[PDB]
Parts: sequence; structure tokens; C-alpha cells
Amino acid sequence: TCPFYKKIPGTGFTVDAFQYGVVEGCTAYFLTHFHSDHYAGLSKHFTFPVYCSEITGNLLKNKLHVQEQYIHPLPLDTECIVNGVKVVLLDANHCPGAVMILFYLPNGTVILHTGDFRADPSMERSLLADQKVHMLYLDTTYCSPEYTFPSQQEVIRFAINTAFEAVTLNPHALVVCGTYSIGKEKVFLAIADVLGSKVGMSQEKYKTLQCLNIPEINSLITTDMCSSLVHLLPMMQINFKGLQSHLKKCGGKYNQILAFRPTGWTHSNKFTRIADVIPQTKGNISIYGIPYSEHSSYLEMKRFVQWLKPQKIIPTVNVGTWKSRSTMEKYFREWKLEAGY
Ligand SMILES: COCC(=O)Nc1c(C)cc(C)cc1C
Ligand code: NI
Repeated sequence: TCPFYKKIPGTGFTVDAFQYGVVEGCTAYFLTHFHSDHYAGLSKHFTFPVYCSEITGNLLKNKLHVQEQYIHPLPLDTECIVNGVKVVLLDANHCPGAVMILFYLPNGTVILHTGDFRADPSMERSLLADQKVHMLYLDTTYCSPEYTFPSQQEVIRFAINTAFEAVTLNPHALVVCGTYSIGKEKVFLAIADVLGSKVGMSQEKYKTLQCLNIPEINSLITTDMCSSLVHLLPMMQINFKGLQSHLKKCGGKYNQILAFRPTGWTHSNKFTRIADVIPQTKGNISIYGIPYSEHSSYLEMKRFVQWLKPQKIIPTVNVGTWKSRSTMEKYFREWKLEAGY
């Protein structure tokens, strides 16, 4: 049963709905971004049209082996016609290749589906500024006022400065960064850039990053772990046992590990500033949890919605409980009434 919030009324379209088999009456499947909760179900045996960004299409072809003839990449910021309906893809400020989708229905209704996004004032000067939006399908991941986090820029500043200090003090320290999907590439790339190193990683992860068209990426990534003092490992291995084991494997080249876990939100943020963040330490291993988010804070989300002024909001995250649903609807009404509507 495909939920109603993945269906676009008045069209043959669904969004991020690949885990339900053949959806009744769906003539085109849209994919907002290459994260597994959204792509779950796609493979080389999928034979319906898939619409997506160029970067997402590269990942579909190379990582999942979807046949080229079924992949329909669209340029960003360009009016395109799909099965007789005008659509536009907009940058979602999430992970690489992530998009929001504007649909212009034949009857004059305009719908924005945000996919996963981190709202930014820069969005207020895209093609969104050019017409009224009637229905908003909203990424409500952090739709509660306790969810505050710093800007991405402040978090990268903290990580750069921490890593540069540690390695300048001890030239035999290794830096490790955790990953389990695309996104948050700036964490490991900015650290490698300040240390004059490439980022070393598995063949599989190097393959994934090569699909992204990031400029000068051959210049910052490698599969040669020996030449690199910044290593990427699976997020599962960013703990004291996993990191002790990795250090053993580096053959006496290194005597200390500084590791980063770039999680979305921690509850340090409620009582603490970014400058006040401290690691967990055991022996010669330190682990920093840094609040690098690729989803809107509560205040960022509020500003975006109050600017857009949609007639109806359909949440796409935290929809499974009555308590969550009720809480989100109360915030939406607050936001409306504060602007005088
Ligand atoms: C009825 O639900 C939708 C809604 O409340 N929308 C809305 C919000 C959230 C804020 C502003 C400033 C204006 C509008 C129209
Ligand atoms: Ni996502």
C-alpha cells in the first residue's frame, strides 16, 4: 500500500515510492535523491520510467545497475514536460544530486515536493519566487523547537581547526571520518585540504564519489590508504574497538586516532555551543560527534514556510504517530497566525 503522501493528485506520478511493486495508475516514478529509505526497490529489473537529477541517474546506472533506457535525467532550474505536465527540479541543499520538484497541474494547481531538504534563504530567489504554491509536501524531520543546530560553515570551521591542531602537534596522528551514505562530503574533504592529504577509502566508496561530478575530485580522493592521513570508514566502525583494530592494520605508521562522526542532531546543542564540543577519549583514540545537518533546523523550516505561504501542508516525515502529527499541525497553525493569515 503506497501511502497517500507519496502520490501527486491529478497526475500519474509518485515520489520516492519504489518499495510497493507496481503502483496502480503510476505512469512515471520520481526519485528525489539517492538515499536508501527513498530508493528502496530499484534494481536492474525495474522497467518503468524513472525521473531524477543527472547525479542521481549516474548513481542509479552505476551502483544499482538500472538500465539506461529507463533513466530520465533532467537539468535543474529548467521547465520540462513529463507525460504532459510541466515540472521543474530545484536544488534541495541536502546530499549531492538531491532535488525538490515543482509540478504545474493542468487545472492551475501548483505543488512543491521538497524531498529531503535544508531550507536556506537562497531558495527565496529560485524559480519558486515566480508563482503561488498551493500544496507543499514538506520534509518535517526536525519540526520541533528543540532542534537547533549551527550552520554547516561553523561546524566545518570547528572540524578543520581541530584536525589541523591535532596533526601539527602529533605528525603521526591519523584522522578518520565515518560515512554510511552519500552526503556530508565537505567534512572529510575540508579536513584533507587543510592537512595537504587525499582522503583514502574503499574501492566501493571511491566508485560512489566518482558518480557525483564534484570538481577536482580526483585531486582529493584515493584508494591508496598508505599515501593518505585521512581515512573514510563505515559509520559502524567509529567506536573504540573498531578504531583500535584499524590502527593495528596501519602497521606502525600511526600512534593516535582523531575520529569524526557527523551525526544530524545531538542534545549537546540544547545546552551547548559548537566551540564547547569535546570528544570521548580512551587511551590514544578520541571520537568527536559533530552536529553537521543536511535537514532544516526548526527555525529554518519555519522561515521557508512563512515565506512560501502554502494553502495546504502535507508532512512526509514523523507521520507514524498521532502525537507527532498533532504537534506538527499545531506548529503549522502557529506559523500561519503569526504572519496574520
Ligand atoms: C492550513 O495549513 C497551511 C498553512 O497554515 N499555511 C500557511 C502557513 C503555515 C504560514 C503562512 C504565513 C501562510 C500560510 C497560508
Ligand atoms: Ni535523505
